[PDB]
Amino acid sequence: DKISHKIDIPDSAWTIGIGEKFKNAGHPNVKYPMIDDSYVQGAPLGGFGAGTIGRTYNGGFSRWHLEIGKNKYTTVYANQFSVFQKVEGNKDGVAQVLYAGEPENGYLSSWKWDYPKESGMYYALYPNSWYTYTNKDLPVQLAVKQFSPIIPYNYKETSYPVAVFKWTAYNPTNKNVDVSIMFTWQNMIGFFGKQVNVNSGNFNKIIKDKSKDSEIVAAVMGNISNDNEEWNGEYSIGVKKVPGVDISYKAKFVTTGDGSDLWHEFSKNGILDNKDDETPTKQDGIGSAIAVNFKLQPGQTIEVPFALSWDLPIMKFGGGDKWYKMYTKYFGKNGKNSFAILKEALNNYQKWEKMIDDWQKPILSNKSKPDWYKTALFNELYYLADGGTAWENGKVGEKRTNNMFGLLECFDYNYYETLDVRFYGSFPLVMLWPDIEKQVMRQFADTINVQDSSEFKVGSNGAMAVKKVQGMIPHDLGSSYALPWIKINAYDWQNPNIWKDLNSKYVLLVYRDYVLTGKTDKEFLKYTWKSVKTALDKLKEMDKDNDGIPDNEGIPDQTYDTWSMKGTSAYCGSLWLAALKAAQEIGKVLKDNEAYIKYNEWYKIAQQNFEKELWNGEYYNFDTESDHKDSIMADQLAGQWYADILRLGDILPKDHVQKALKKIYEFNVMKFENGKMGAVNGMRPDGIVDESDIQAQEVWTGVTYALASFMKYRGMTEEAYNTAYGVYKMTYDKSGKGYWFRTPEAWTKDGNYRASMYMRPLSIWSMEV
Ligand SMILES: OC[C@H]1NC[C@H](O)[C@@H](O)[C@@H]1O
Ligand SMILES: [Ca+2]
Repeated sequence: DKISHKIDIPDSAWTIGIGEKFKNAGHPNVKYPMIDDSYVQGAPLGGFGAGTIGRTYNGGFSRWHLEIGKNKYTTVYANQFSVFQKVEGNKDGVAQVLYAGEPENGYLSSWKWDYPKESGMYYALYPNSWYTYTNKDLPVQLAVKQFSPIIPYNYKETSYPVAVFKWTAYNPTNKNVDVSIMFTWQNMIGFFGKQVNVNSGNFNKIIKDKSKDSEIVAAVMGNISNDNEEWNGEYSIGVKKVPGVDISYKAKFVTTGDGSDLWHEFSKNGILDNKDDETPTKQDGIGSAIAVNFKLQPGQTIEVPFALSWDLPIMKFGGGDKWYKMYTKYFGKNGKNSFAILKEALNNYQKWEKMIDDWQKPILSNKSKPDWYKTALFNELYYLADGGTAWENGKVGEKRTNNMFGLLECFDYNYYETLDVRFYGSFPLVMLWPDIEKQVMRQFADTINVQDSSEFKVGSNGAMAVKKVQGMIPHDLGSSYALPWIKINAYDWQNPNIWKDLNSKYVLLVYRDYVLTGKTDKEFLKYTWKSVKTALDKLKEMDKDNDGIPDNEGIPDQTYDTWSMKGTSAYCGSLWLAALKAAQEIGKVLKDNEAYIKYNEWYKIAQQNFEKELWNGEYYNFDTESDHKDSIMADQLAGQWYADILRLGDILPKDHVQKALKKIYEFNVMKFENGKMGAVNGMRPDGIVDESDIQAQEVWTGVTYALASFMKYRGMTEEAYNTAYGVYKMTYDKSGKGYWFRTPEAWTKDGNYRASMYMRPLSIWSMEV
């Protein structure tokens, strides 16, 4: 490996061998079918709301999130990089697809598949990833850096449906070597969204953009139809000429044949026929190819950029609504702009790389932080792009000031912006894209007084309940299978209109977003104030026994939606205390004296009773009335965690908080599989896991990172990082369960999981407040 030093991969990149088998992989631990796409994953490509494409560590374009809100794992075999090399003085060269696998059927049988093991590495530090190719039969070593311009405080390039592939090639040998790199791509119009005739009308064209000191050559893969539908648009691949390289192309090869129409050309001398052909297809799948060819002398290096774009301007949800995607603001809505997007990337990728370096540098250059922590911090962000992210620029056939946004809870539980989860998972948005975060919160503010008296069947017990009650914050802003932003509360396992955490979490999120954006946005506080007061006043009505605290009803009436709470719980009770303190402060800022006094009075009463009811001398009891009310809950002081972040001071005595956190570390972490797997949710005082519900026996990745944050800002530094390390280990390490780029909600002690690709572990960014 002499290519590593010609490129700059950070030491904190996650790494794996190309073609590496992983033996320890976890699987779902639930009864009903659950997504399990295997451990063959990678960092995704694509901006926010663009649809993303997961290219795996084996090189395949395999995890397709282009249909917004859906996860489709299938390798499109035509989509590849391939290499040809010939040593000067030899009769024949060698050609190889850079994919550690082969097709399942006979399509593309002529291509050279099965890139060998032990011949290259994959590296990832989101939004960047890299492949190195160090193969004994390829004298010239290659590497590629691939990325999309995901940039904090940037709402433009961050939205783009584009990826850059910056290749580096180096000849360490003493002979001249002829080298070609070829990008192939299937015309994927009709891959989703088209009910019949899926390839019909697909056609490919070549664009040659020649200016001074510039040549880009690109294939545009589209359809003859000008229909404005979800399935229609264009894909483009292309390359920018650099000194010392020639470009060749093939506009049309058949993907549903043996591939030899293309491969016979490439495998001979690495040079394609330059045959244009715009003839549309009927049944056959078609693709395009763009190649570069160059000669490397001994010791010579060359860099060449390729790119990929996709202009699919319309997203459609299962309820019928069609929206334009955010990037259309910048490139247009007609679905004929893939070349413009590609050209922007090819002409500006060097600036984008520097912008990414500029935002990663503060963390990467802090040598007090271990590299494993940096691996997790950056790579967990894959979810902001990969979480079915929807970001609208208008409803089809209708202009407003804002662009509504939503991130899925996950794909198995297909709900946008689940609020009890975003309480944990929204940290990267407030920290790094605060204009999105505030937009999401204003969306919630607007729903507070919505009433929908239609009824749904509650899944957990079969009872009928009202869909949306006035004054109760919704669980979610809909499902991609139905109508995101329009039909809220798609969740039906429990009735969220009686949850005891949603209204308080809402208030806490509002105040968080003011505090973490500099305490300057009074306008955001003004927009949300009525909803905040309404939320607290409605939750106060759920105090059945006049202790000043909402009562859990002996059912799962909060985020732990199979774990029953009864009476005053540490979790919902501490959230309530913190939300009251936050509202007091907002009242002061907005000069609403009567709100300040009222919430101050509720706070003093609730605080005294919480302490009396739950403090046991060592920690806060789980609750006041449950069968295992003395269980040690990992999240028992969630309200105090948030109060620390919001700078609201002590809601509970410092001594008791410290005692409680030390107990959690000593028990829920250290007596759970040696502290190597995170904090288990519930532990009995005798040091064995609480078995009253599956959720008590689970480690929640997002809860655990949040607890690590809580510990860190309370000065328990070793405990904080040791607690977080188990999550990192299980997710990324060789000794883990193979969850890289699909961090789940939960695992049990056997390491098996529930709900891969989950929003909650984005809470790791609360460790960087
Ligand atoms: O895993 C628990 C999780 N299930 C799915 C629900 O949408 C969410 O509110 C809850 O926290
Ligand atoms: Ca009460």
